[PDB]
Amino acid sequence: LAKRIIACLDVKDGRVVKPTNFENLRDSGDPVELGKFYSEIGIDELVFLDITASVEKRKTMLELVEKVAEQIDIPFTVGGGIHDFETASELILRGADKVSINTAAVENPSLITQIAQTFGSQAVVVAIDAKRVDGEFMVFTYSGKKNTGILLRDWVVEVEKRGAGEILLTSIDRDGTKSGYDTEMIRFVRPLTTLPIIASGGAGKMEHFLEAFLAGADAALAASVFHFREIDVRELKEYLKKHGVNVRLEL
Repeated sequence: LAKRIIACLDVKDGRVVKPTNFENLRDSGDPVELGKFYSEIGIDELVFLDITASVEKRKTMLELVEKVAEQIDIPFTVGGGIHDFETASELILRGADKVSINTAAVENPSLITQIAQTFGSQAVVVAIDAKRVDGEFMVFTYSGKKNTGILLRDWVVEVEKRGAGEILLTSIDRDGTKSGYDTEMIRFVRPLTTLPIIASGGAGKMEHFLEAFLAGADAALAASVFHFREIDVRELKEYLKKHGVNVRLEL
């Protein structure tokens, strides 16, 4: 499939938490205005990752989903502390195209199947945060803090068996840096699954996206490099097309 460029919007209390250099926007912290902007400059999909306190998280994420869905016409995923079927179902019914589950999927893998059978596998993204531990890629839950003891090579296979539609694969080893995506990890996972793999963590330069796609990623996710205009979406897509990557150009 043609590769996708995905913008990640970290949100809390209904607002974007990261700064941007988009001076043409009224309120860069409004996730709806910023998501609509990204959808108009060539981003293929959005991911919203919420870190609101649990007491207000449910209503905050539902309010976000409905306001985003009514203004944007590209697919979006919502995630961050989705712990059960009822929560995932409510977010999809409110307008989210896809939900991302991570900790809850590890602790109850059948949850993947329950959501996929109700709403289709396309509605289910399993986010996998992985790190090298003692010579093996290991799966971490709770925002990258808990070593589950589950090997990445086993979990990727299980996630597909359970009905996930996509894997959002973050390298804890590269996340927050601009050194490059973890192409070793992406290549390692690639033959273990037929599912789309979204590369996440490490983006710094246009060549990094090319390398991630040559490693087998189906999509590449980034945040601050887009927000700060360290990478321009149109320039990136033109660069990828010139180097032989099949990208979506319906800007």
